[PDB]
Amino acid sequence: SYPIFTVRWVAVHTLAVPTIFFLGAIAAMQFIQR
Amino acid sequence: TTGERPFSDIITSVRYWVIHSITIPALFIAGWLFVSTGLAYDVFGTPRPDSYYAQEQRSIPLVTDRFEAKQQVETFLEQLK
Amino acid sequence: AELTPEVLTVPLNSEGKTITLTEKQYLEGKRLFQYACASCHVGGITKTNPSLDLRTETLALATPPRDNIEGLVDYMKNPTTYDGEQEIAEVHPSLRSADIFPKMRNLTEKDLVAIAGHILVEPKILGDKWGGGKVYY
Amino acid sequence: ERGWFDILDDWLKRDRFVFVGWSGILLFPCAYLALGGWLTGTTFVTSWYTHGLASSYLEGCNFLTVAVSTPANSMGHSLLLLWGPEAQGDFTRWCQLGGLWTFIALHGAFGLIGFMLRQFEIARLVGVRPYNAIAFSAPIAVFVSVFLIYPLGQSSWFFAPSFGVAAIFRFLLFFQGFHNWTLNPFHMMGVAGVLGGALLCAIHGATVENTLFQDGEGASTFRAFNPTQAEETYSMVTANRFWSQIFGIAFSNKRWLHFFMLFVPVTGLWMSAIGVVGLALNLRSYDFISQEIRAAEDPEFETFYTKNLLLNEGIRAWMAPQDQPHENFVFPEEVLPRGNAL
Amino acid sequence: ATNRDQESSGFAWWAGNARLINLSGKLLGAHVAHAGLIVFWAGAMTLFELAHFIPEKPMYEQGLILIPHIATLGWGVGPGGEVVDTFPFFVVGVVHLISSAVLGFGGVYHAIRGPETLEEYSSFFGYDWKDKNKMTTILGFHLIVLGIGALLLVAKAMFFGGLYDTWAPGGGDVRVITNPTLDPRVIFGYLLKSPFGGEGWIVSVNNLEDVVGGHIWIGLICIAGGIWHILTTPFGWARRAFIWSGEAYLSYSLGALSMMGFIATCFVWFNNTVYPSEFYGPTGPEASQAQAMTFLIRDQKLGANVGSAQGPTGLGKYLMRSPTGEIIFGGETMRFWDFRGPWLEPLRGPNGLDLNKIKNDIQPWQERRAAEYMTHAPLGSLNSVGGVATEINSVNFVSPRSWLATSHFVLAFFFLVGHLWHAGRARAAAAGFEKGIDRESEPVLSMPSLD
Amino acid sequence: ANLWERFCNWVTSTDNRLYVGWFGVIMIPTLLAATICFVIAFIAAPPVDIDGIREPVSGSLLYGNNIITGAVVPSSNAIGLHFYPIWEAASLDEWLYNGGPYQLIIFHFLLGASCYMGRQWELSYRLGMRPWICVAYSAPLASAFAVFLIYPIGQGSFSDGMPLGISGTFNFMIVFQAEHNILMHPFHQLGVAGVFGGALFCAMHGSLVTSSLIRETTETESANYGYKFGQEEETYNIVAAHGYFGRLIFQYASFNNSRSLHFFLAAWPVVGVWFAALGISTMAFNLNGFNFNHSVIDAKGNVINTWADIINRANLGMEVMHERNAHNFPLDLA
Ligand code: CLA
Ligand code: CLA
Ligand code: CLA
Ligand code: CLA
Ligand code: CLA
Ligand code: HEC
Ligand SMILES: CC1=C(/C=C/C(C)=C/C=C/C(C)=C/C=C/C=C(C)/C=C/C=C(C)/C=C/C2=C(C)CCCC2(C)C)C(C)(C)CCC1
Ligand SMILES: CC1=C(/C=C/C(C)=C/C=C/C(C)=C/C=C/C=C(C)/C=C/C=C(C)/C=C/C2=C(C)CCCC2(C)C)C(C)(C)CCC1
Ligand SMILES: CC1=C(/C=C/C(C)=C/C=C/C(C)=C/C=C/C=C(C)/C=C/C=C(C)/C=C/C2=C(C)CCCC2(C)C)C(C)(C)CCC1
Ligand SMILES: [Cl-]
Repeated sequence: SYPIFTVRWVAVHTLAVPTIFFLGAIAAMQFIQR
Repeated sequence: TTGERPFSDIITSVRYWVIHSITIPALFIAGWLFVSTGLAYDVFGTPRPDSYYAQEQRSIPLVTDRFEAKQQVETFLEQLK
Repeated sequence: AELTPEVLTVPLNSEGKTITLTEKQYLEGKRLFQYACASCHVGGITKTNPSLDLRTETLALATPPRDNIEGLVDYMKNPTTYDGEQEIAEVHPSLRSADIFPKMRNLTEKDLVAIAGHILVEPKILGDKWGGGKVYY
Repeated sequence: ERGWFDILDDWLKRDRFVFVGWSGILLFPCAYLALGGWLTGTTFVTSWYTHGLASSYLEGCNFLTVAVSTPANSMGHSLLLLWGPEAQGDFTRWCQLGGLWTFIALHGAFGLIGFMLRQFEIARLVGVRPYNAIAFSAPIAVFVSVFLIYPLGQSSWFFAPSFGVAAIFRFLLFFQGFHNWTLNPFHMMGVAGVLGGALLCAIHGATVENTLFQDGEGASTFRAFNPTQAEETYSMVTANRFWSQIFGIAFSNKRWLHFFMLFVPVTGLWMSAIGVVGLALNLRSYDFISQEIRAAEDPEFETFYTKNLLLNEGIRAWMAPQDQPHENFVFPEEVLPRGNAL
Repeated sequence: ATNRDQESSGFAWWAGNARLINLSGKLLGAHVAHAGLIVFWAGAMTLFELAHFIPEKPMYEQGLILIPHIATLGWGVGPGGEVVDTFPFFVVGVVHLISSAVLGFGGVYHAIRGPETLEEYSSFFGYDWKDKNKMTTILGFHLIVLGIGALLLVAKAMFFGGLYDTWAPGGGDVRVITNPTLDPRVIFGYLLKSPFGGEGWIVSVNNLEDVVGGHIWIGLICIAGGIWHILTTPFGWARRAFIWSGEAYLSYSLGALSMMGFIATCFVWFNNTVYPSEFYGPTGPEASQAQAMTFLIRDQKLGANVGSAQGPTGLGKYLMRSPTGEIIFGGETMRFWDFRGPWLEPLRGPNGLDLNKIKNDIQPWQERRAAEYMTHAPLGSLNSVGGVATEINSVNFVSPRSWLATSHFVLAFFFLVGHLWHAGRARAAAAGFEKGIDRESEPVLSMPSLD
Repeated sequence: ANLWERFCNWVTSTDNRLYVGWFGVIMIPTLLAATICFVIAFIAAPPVDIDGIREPVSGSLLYGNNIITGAVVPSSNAIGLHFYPIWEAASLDEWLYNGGPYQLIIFHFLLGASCYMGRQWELSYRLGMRPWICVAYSAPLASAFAVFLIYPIGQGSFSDGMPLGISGTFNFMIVFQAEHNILMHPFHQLGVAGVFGGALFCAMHGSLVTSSLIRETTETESANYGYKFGQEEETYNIVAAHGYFGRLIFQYASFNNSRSLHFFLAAWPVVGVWFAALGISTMAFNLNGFNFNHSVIDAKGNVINTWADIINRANLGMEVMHERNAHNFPLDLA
């Protein structure tokens, strides 16, 4: 019935994809010792 | 409505969660490894806890020239022994 | 820059003997200093008497000299005035006065060395910030 | 004529979940890059070589202390293009020299242009008046005057605000100590506009909610409204009597009321922008000459104006060496201004 | 689903607990379940504090607010406030924790299992908000319970070990209270004191005899008033002055709790008798006076005549006069001269601080106490960096007095907003216009115009 | 119709040009007293020894002030929190030297403004309105209590209350930053979101309604004549406004219920200002903003400065200079 790949789909993922990668990078930082 | 599939439809569908139970943790782990391999430091030029200063100096490696700024940073980086 | 064994090497006594602390000792010294001392000595100053600080140069000119491990460990057992003339255990925390300063009751000899080591090493890291007060914050 | 231009126009203006439009060609890349640069910089990039500061999550800063900091003072007002003569195409060096700051500021500026074109574009398609776009000129005036005109009057980008929470706080305090910005009547008008705007927002919202007509039976009054109903949902006549009797005056023209709510905060922000344009040149409202002449000659004359200048003097002397490291200020303890004991 | 949606009840989900107004049985469950939450926290938090508690550190260095309350009552502490036995703290926590399960059980039963209304089931437990006689009877039961509670503090003070007395000769100790103050001129004289500086209203209570005797009077008064409100019904003047509804009664209570929250905030900030500084740390006034004392002591030992040292302003560097002549500490602490504390009062003569006692009678335990309180001033950051706002990291400290005062000001403030919210709503609902203005009957259209 | 009932019907009459009411019976005299004293003190009061160190500060126009520098100066630090009515002074000259007028003005003002809040509740009852306009006013009112009463209480002196003047306000704000780091306090940050957000939504709501006004006038006349006071029908098309703003963001970020829109307009600044007031009131008890001074340390232990540490440098400048003659001992504990 509905498409899968729309403009909305692109807008959602340009934001959501880097967010998750950044969240994982920042989580790893919580274990860095000086 | 504008014709795209409702979000509540999508995020309660098994197929959405079959896909994203992989793609979401995969991106998270990619982000973790960007840091844990130390790659983030080298991409962005950010000091590690042991490379802000040389062992006995207490001056900042501050950029003071416009057009030789690139060489000034490279010089400060050499002086870290 | 790194916390190296050179940084962690400090005078053991007045005769020039040195001792090299471990990183674990230095970090234990810092924790025990915060526990028992920093309420008056945060940063190496003295809040209830700012004329006396914990800079090594100041400790060297105390009587007896306090710029080494043995002198500082003795101070924490039996503190004196700067000229050595008076014993101040009744108003300064020490093992001798652990009854009235209860936080000193669970410090052991090995703890005193670690605290002493922290006080001697921090100026080598912080320079003027140690004992300098707000001007160097 | 149904050429490619008109076909493109059709696709750009489709009624989708996220309207795009011609304005979206400018708006979306520039907004996205400005946001992505701020996130990238606050997560990974240092300020060690430009300011002597750690400024990223990577270095141990938190949400309040991360920033994308301004470039070094020695860069002047350089565009700092990635392919320019300072970074010379080196992405890592560019990050260390402060290239993310001009990247964010410039893509942000063009992103704001794009958002305001979007307000015009959508308004023209729907058929409403473009007052939302007109009201958005005030955020643009603020951004342009604080992030662009002000450093362009000063020695370099370094003295522009840095993009971070605590960095902006330092900007506030710098403006007190150096510019005496609280004394500036253009700032005063901006304060009036912002606080009067928050007041109007609160009081109009509360008045509507407490003069509602009973148009339903539920104790939740929100359901008793229909977007297409023709009647006012609250009583303007009872609202008017209440405020006339509580306050002396009241609104009676609902169209005037809502234009005034546009007018007050927008005018405020525009006034504050003008004052910052003056600070670009250090053209400050720093002093009252009449007070200084009296105080120089009469050591018993003291006001809250003279008291505040002493605070500014403390701010300048105590923060300048760390905040302006390229100047190399060495201020011995004995020259530092201090009161007794402290 | 009786009254469990917006259509049946009229209340949306975000006001869902308003659906309970006329369901006394479920309302009983909500109240009992909630009391269980209160008793749970008390018990659990105590055990947390105990597990984290090092007896050699002062309580105020350890983030403790409940153990200080138990220690003040005389359990677990000896001379000087030293901890002698942590078992009473363990007991108090365990018993509250176990009791919360009983209350939780009853609360969950009444809330979802028992009768939704109680009027069909029991006319003793049933009630109608509009029944002025039944409402004052329930009120009277709870006043009698409250009065017994106040007598339990008296029983602890007089018959079961006593109370910790920070003023006790010899440095502070647990003391049995044998002659509580009963003279109603003393007890009720506290209520007519000005609340301003040097007077302090009831916050100024400074001895345990007054504290205990005040609880005897409050115990009797509550019991009597409870009997009175069981036996009577509201008089005509009272009938005409109030709104008689569930929301109205809630709003009156909210006003009362707000008032009490604000009083508690000041009590813990100024009072060092029922909030002993041994357990809670020095008050703000106390630490500031303690700094002046510390430097008077230091400088006098160096040979200064502190009585005649003229400071930069012309006022004494160490000592000066209050606006009524008393000899007081100088510098900015001049604002704190109303401070009274056991470590300072030996220096006090008829005219205030006595220069002869200052020169000759300062004991090392006073120097110790003043240096301790000066370095534990109730200043500190939200992330618990102790000291002035410009201090560096090192000392992990925020005074319990700052935690207790800020939390209760915030709570008291929002409870005043809640009083206004519900009192205004109760008035409007009783009169019938809480849902909006009737279009066909808009009162302002029947009024003459203003001009 | 006895004389007491007649007075009660006049006091509570909904026909007086300005509503009096029972709250008004306290409000009118206390606000008159505070206003009259403020105006006289602002023009002609002699200098005041605010910090108790015999160093009087001039606040009035006749003693060398303009509108920007003038103030009613807070009462002396020697008084602290003691009550100081006129009759506790040996003379008016004493009372004026010690900052008597500040106490008279703020106590009458806080009473009057509290009764102004009840008066708002009261008239809404007489007119058959919903009662919560006064809840909105509690946010500015609580703020005034914070800086005139609560902060003096926690710090022990009305001499640290906010002065009644423009430059005096600035002085209060600067010293507040030095002693509590209010910028780093989340409640002040919520306050900023309250008023920045309040100003945004004000211009937002005003521009949207103005954008969707229904054409009722010619171009030569003000569009405001297209609305008539008391008219039954709405003057703008909220569906058109929703259709514009829904497409500006996305459809579900836009309100189409005017009642919940207007509730949101009320709640956002009011809740934000409540937090701002609670910031001042809790920093009154010295629970201060976040302290990250020297939080970042390198491998060797060198301090690595952050923007927080630059803020600290500025705070130290304010600390060491404020009240330059009023401290004899090294810690500014209140
Ligand atoms: C202290 C907090 C508290 C308490 C005691 C109550 C109590 C109640 N609420 Mg309210 N409510 C609350 C907060 C609370 N609420 C909050 C925060 C909201 C906003 C979301 C609401 C919104 C709301 C709405 C919209 C409604 C209620 C309703 C009710 C009543 C019936 C609930 C029901 O039937 O659930 C049935 C649910 C279950 C059977 C699932 C589990 C429920 C149990 C009790 C969980 C307890 C587990 C516990 C750990 C077990 C311990 C047992 C042990 C002691 C042996 C009940 C008296 C209803 C009502 O008014 O009825 C007329 C109703 O419609 N509430
Ligand atoms: C003992 C005190 C008490 C009691 C018994 C009630 C009871 C009631 N209130 Mg009242 N109220 C109170 C105090 C009280 N209130 C206070 C102190 C305030 C001021 C804030 C209010 C403001 C208020 C308003 C504005 C309204 C009510 C309403 C109501 C009715 C519906 C409540 C409901 O279901 O909420 C459901 C509960 C929720 C939706 C959850 C709220 C979540 C809060 C905000 C979170 C707070 C954060 C927490 C402290 C810490 C963060 C946690 C996080 C980190 C996880 C009910 C009769 C409604 C009414 O008028 O009905 C007649 C209504 O509109 N109350
Ligand atoms: C009377 C209330 C009160 C007070 C004064 C204290 C005080 C303290 N607690 Mg305790 N505690 C409490 C209740 C309280 N607590 C409750 C309800 C719980 C269960 C969650 C705990 C569980 C607890 C633990 C597990 C610990 C403490 C600890 C402490 C100490 C450190 C506090 C800290 O760093 O906070 C940090 C500051 C914050 C978290 C700020 C919270 C901001 C809130 C969310 C704002 C809410 C505003 C308002 C309520 C909402 C209004 C909304 C509006 C729309 C109406 C301090 C002595 C620590 C300690 O030292 O133990 C020895 C510790 O480890 N407490
Ligand atoms: C104030 C709280 C309170 C109130 C007013 C009620 C009221 C009621 N309960 Mg509920 N209930 C409660 C709490 C409460 N309960 C608690 C805590 C539990 C778990 C123990 C229960 C579990 C419960 C069950 C399983 C049942 C009820 C039932 C009832 C109804 C009949 C009770 C009766 O006639 O007993 C007569 C009176 C007594 C037996 C005297 C009891 C004396 C107690 C146990 C000793 C302690 C007294 C002292 C004051 C306690 C101080 C405690 C304090 C420190 C906290 C009545 C409406 C019944 C019902 O709903 O019928 C359909 C029913 O079956 N209750
Ligand atoms: C929770 C406790 C509580 C509650 C809610 C009530 C509630 C009630 N009482 Mg009861 N009462 C109580 C405890 C309580 N009482 C106790 C302990 C006793 C024994 C002393 C009494 C003895 C008593 C008598 C003799 C009477 C009542 C009456 C009433 C009713 C009228 C209330 C009224 O008009 O007050 C309004 C308060 C006043 C009118 C006081 C005067 C106004 C002053 C000026 C206000 C001052 C405020 C100021 C800020 C004070 C601050 C502190 C101050 C001490 C300095 C009301 C239902 C009346 C009734 O109808 O009986 C059937 C009545 O005649 N009560
Ligand atoms: C406040 C109650 C203090 C605590 C806690 C600690 N110290 Fe202290 N220290 C304090 C004072 C007032 C003085 C000067 C005493 C005098 O009159 O001479 C000191 C001095 C020292 C010194 C000597 C410094 C010098 O000679 O330059 C040392 C080495 C010292 N203090 C160490 C020390 C330690 C290790 C502490 C924790 C166990 C400690 N002090 C706590 C005040 C206070
Ligand atoms: C710069 C640059 C660029 C770009 C980049 C980009 C574009 C990026 C993006 C990025 C991104 C895009 C990122 C993101 C991130 C995100 C994040 C990091 C988030 C987080 C979040 C959180 C943390 C949350 C929180 C919260 C809140 C906020 C509230 C609610 C609740 C909670 C708590 C949840 C390029 C390449 C072109 C070129 C070069 C330069
Ligand atoms: C109704 C309702 C509700 C509510 C509920 C509630 C509120 C409940 C409560 C509940 C409760 C309140 C519960 C409690 C419980 C408890 C318990 C269960 C306990 C136990 C204990 C124990 C087991 C102990 C142990 C121990 C010991 C003894 C020793 C020491 C250690 C330890 C700890 C181990 C809600 C909201 C959800 C909604 C719906 C409705
Ligand atoms: C314990 C103690 C004590 C004592 C105490 C006491 C004895 C108390 C009492 C108290 C009291 C005895 C209180 C009272 C209160 C009251 C009130 C708070 C009231 C209020 C009122 C009202 C609120 C009213 C209102 C109204 C009006 C006015 C008009 C008409 C209508 C109405 C009703 C609304 C002492 C201090 C010694 C010490 C410590 C401990
Ligand atoms: Cl001082």
